[PDB]
Amino acid sequence: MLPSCKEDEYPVGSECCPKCSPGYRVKEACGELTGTVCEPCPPGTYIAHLNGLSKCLQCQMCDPAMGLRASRNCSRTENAVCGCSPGHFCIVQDGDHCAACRAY
Repeated sequence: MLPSCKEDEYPVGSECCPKCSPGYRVKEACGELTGTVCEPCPPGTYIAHLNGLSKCLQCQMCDPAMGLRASRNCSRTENAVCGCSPGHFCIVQDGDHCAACRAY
């Protein structure tokens, strides 16, 4: 009942178009003759939700110089999770994750 698109849709001026699935970003907006054209997030990026954006979100880096290993790798639909490399322990915890590890 509102001047607003459904949750599974996004606005392109006065139109509502269908969203890309997780893992995908908008290459071309929907029109009369075309559906929303979506491409796979570029390597390094993810989106976890339906979206109507043309860029993907930046994937977490787990820098081995900080004593980090990718605990979950980064996929097109999920962010990387970092843990300590084996034989390293956590030296700084930022909320629910470790930002650096030391050898021991």
